[PDB]
Amino acid sequence: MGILDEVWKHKLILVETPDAQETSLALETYRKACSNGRGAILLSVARGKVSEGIDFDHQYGRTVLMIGIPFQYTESRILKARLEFMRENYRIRENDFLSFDAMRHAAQCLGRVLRGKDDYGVMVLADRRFSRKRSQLPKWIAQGLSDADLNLSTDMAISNTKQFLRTMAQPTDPKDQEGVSVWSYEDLIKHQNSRK
Amino acid sequence: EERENEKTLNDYYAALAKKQA
Amino acid sequence: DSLSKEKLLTNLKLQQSLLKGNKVLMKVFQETVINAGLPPSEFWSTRIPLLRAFALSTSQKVGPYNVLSTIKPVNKVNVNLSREKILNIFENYPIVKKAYTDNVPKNFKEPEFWARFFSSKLFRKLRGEKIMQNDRGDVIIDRYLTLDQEFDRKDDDMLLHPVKKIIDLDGNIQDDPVVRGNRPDFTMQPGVDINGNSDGTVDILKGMNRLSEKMIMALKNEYNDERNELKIDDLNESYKTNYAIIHLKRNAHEKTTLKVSNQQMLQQLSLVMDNLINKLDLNQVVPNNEVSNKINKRVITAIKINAKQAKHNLEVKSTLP
Amino acid sequence: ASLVASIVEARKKRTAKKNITPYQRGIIRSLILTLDCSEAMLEKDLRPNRHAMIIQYAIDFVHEFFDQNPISQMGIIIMRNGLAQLVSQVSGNPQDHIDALKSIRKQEPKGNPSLQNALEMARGLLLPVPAHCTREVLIVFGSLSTTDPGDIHQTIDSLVSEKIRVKVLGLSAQVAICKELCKATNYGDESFYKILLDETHLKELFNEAVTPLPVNKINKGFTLVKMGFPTRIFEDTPTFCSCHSKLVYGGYFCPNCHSKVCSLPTVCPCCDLMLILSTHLARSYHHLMPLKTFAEVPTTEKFRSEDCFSCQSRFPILTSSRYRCEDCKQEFCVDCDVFIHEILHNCPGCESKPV
Amino acid sequence: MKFYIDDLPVLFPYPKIYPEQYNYMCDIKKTLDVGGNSILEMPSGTGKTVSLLSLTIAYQMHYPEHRKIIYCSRTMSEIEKALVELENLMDYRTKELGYQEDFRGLGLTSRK
Amino acid sequence: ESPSLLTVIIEIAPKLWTTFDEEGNEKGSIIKVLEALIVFLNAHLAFNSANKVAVIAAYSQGIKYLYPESTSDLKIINSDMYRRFRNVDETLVEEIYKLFELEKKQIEQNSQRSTLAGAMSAGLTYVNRISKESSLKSRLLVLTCGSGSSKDEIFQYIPIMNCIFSATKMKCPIDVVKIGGSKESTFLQQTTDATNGVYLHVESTEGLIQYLATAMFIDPSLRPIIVKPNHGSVDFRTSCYLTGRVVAVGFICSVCLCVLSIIPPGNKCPACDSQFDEHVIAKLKRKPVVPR
Ligand SMILES: [Zn+2]
Ligand SMILES: [Zn+2]
Ligand SMILES: [Zn+2]
Ligand SMILES: [Zn+2]
Ligand SMILES: [Zn+2]
Repeated sequence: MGILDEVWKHKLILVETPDAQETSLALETYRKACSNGRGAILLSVARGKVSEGIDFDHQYGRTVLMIGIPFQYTESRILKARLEFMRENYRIRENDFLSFDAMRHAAQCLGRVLRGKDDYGVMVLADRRFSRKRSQLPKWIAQGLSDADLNLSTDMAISNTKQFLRTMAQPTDPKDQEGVSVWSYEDLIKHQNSRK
Repeated sequence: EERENEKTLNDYYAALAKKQA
Repeated sequence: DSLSKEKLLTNLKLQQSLLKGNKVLMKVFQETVINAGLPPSEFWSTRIPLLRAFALSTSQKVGPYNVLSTIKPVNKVNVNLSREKILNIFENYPIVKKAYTDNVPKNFKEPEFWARFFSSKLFRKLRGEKIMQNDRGDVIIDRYLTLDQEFDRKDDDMLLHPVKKIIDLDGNIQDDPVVRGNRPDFTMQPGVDINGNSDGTVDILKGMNRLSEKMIMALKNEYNDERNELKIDDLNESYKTNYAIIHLKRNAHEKTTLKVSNQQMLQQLSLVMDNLINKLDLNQVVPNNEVSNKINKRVITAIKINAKQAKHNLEVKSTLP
Repeated sequence: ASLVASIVEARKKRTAKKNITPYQRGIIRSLILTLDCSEAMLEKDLRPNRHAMIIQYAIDFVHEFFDQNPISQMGIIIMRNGLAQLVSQVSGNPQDHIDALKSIRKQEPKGNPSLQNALEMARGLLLPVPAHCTREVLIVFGSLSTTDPGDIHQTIDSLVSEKIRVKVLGLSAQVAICKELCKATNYGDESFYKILLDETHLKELFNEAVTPLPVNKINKGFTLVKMGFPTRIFEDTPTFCSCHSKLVYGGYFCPNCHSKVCSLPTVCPCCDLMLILSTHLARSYHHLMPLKTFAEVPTTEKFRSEDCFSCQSRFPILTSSRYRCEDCKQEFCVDCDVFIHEILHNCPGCESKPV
Repeated sequence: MKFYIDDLPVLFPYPKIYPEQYNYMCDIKKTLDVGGNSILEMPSGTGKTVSLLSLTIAYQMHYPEHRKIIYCSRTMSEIEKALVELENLMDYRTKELGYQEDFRGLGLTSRK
Repeated sequence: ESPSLLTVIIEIAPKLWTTFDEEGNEKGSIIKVLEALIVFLNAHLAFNSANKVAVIAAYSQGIKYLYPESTSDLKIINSDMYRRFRNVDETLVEEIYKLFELEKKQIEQNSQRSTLAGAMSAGLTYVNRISKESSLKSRLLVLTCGSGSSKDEIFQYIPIMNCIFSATKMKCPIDVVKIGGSKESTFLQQTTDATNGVYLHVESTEGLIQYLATAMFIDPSLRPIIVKPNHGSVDFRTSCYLTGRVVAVGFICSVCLCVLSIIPPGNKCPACDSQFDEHVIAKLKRKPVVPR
């Protein structure tokens, strides 16, 4: 189509490959491009090696684009046998387990964006089936998902992202987080005494 | 005419190259 | 490097380059260095920034970037090339340079080479495009396909190196070497065809992967750690400024190259009060006609001097030829 | 509560202005203005476009910079086609820089930016700068990416070695390299990377940079600079100037070589001696003895006079519309407080009070 | 810092602390004292490894039982991160307690 | 063309005018100045019906706004005159009567520093208030008596030099009229020259109206077309910090910007307690190089 050509003008493209050692080199190059300001985009699988222990925080993670729900290959004998076994024994619906399996992988990748409370990033879940899965996401991710973001378009999401990135780049007021989100020794003691 | 200004500079620089060399 | 006082004062080729173009500087050099006899070294002593600025203009280069991706062919198709782009192609793709240097002066001219190169399969292989057997390619360039494959192997070794255990994915799969489970479905494995051979899509994925690695490695040219990265910075003590303060004590000596008492002050203060309370005549303010002429003469004396100076307070017109 | 909301907002604004300590500031400066002229500057987020607005504010910044820092120097660089282009050499003439900016206003921005190329050029322009001047770079970045030919980290280390200081004004969002460049160069401080949120904030950001940057305690460069105070002369016939070799009716006379100059403050073109007037130095006295902030007087206590001490304005009769100075203890109106700390730099009550 | 739980002195390796970490540590200690299994879900934006190591190491070093700890990750990279966090915690403990207490901590992986 | 505000700053003090009377042969000359000022203010109100008047007096213990009177009636002047002129002249004299009586009460009070800088600063504040409130020009007039030997004018440098810049920002020319023995005031002269103002020095109090109406009557609306009658030429130089002599070429500390004609004793700045590097100061101490 000619879409990757437009991507090259803004960020370098690093792709995940079946070879593990090559992917490690891609991560090394991906990290270097992020730090030096050149910018890089990492294409990886939701159920692969990069999503099971590699974290993208601070510059490394500024936007995560989940391309569809990481559903399993339904037409697999192993999966169907497990679903039947679970339903007969543990009374687990086949559709419910598939959604549970799919969302837990999607949430896994979303949680690798933030390390501290001073970090920020935009999480976009690009799929129509994600609209009704808000309740299945982790609690701390659902509480930040506004009711108006359950079904957005590319233009609307881009507009929100530009406003959000602009806002998060401003100096935070220390008084706003002095003792409500970060605690010192004096604050911790106050909380203990008040509770006691 | 600028040509003589560059030529005399070129001759001087050529002389400079000839003198230094 | 060639950006210091010593080398710039010795770079005679550069000294001639800017003087050739600059006109006002050239005029001064001709009058002061040719006929007057001022040494060339002293003339450039006070103009170091001029020399450095001229050198930096042509001493800087653009950064690496994918050149063949930006090239769009746009039956006849006209593709516009540039000298800068041609050099970029050579830098980013050493195989293209190899085929260029050994054929341009020997077999055919440069324009023929680039026309053949774009129509060849190498231009499609170097680009992240899947090679199609239906395409005919070009006879000359197709020979280098094997050489490019060998170069790719060399590039892979030039990039291979041990990676930090933090992001070492190789060890994760080797954590338990005896994991014998269910083989992953075909969705989790590279695509294959009916015959079972590769489809060729992984090759282009590696091609763009290799290009990015080469570009970053080019940046880091000739021109413990995990401890800091794994720490939470937000929980650390906030940065404290170490600025200095100055207490400026201001006391300076007075500039250098009849006092009344309180009783006298009171008497004068009473006199002014007595004069004000009694009566105030604004008509007496008019002069007596003997000081008014003097006052006007004194003021006009300063006006004439100021008018003379203010009349002559792009170069002004000159009477000389 | 609407009126109360404004007052508390003013109090919050005054909170940042309450802590005014006599920090040591470098009055003699050497600034390099790096503007971005790339494809990313063709957007319409700032009407009419980023390139036009930035240049317009740059001209205003140039005017303000030299008005409040008359004995400082400035240079201008532009990032075009991945290369750094020099448009004005380090000089004390405010007109040369304005002329260069106006010419740039015509050419359309294109290409990619390169911080390394601009920073490397800045490192060179600031190399022939005395040790008593503060070498500073004010980068106006507009792109979210940087294409460089070498390692930007090496340049950042080089800048720290040369005691150069960098201020970056981004447009869209934070960039990791810019944050490191400003942090590793400002002794760890992270307040030197500013991202505007609208046009009004942009004007404030340029205006803020006009003030001198406070120096660090461990960075000592104290020295005595040989200066000169020339005497203006009024000649009947035009004479050749020693700086531009043209015919000018007037001009100052250097006290070291008697060679004349056209405008001040400039270094003598013969003895390389800085020429300045007493007024040029007086312009910066308020940066060494800042006026202590005025504290709102609570309504519980009694007041001295019903009208302002300086402007004789009837104080509007909840909150006391009076501001007092601790040094002299004289009430002031809200209007005077703004004019006494921004335009004026001396408290009229303190001067009027005898000692 | 060095703050107190009902009877357990715990040394955090940072001067600050999040509210979640204190709740996380309190819940973990309750689970250990009462005995049994528990499931905890803390946001990734809050220091997680520090909270577990700080409290668990203190529990082992304070109570007479001196129970050992088994930290199971899913990959070799995560083991390195846990060990790096553990090293920082122990270094802070040595600096604050004035002596290097008898402590042995090792990871485990394949020969390769 | 447009209305212009006039703000007169008169420096009245027992120590200043008493010396002026004793030095000369004119007793009560302050009355002559006051009458001339009253006429001058009336003339300004006659140039247009939309221009206001402001008078600020700098007395021994502070400043006072003679006009306009603070919101908080002996017949000094005849009532036959114009209502508007009387409404201003009468108030001015009444405040003058009150202030001098107050000054007489505190005659024994010790006042060592003049209050001219404060009055000028207050006048500038009034100019801003008028400009912002209600398209009005402004003009400051400093009618000071320099006959009295001043104690030390150094403390008047930093404030006065700060008024110059402020006056140049609001386009407010400041004119200065000096009545005293000293011919030149290096601080006041610079103020007028750098602010498009007029400086005039007069020794005799009599005939002051002629000087005021012919020299300091130029309104801000026609400054560009009238050449100022100023005669003295200023140098814009400042005296040293530890010698008190004007310096044409010298040294200034890069931290505090204090002028120094010679190298300070002890190789340390006397204004900010900053230690200069021995090597760098030794560079200045080097003498010219001539072949042996
Ligand atoms: Zn000139
Ligand atoms: Zn000179
Ligand atoms: Zn006021
Ligand atoms: Zn005060
Ligand atoms: Zn000093």
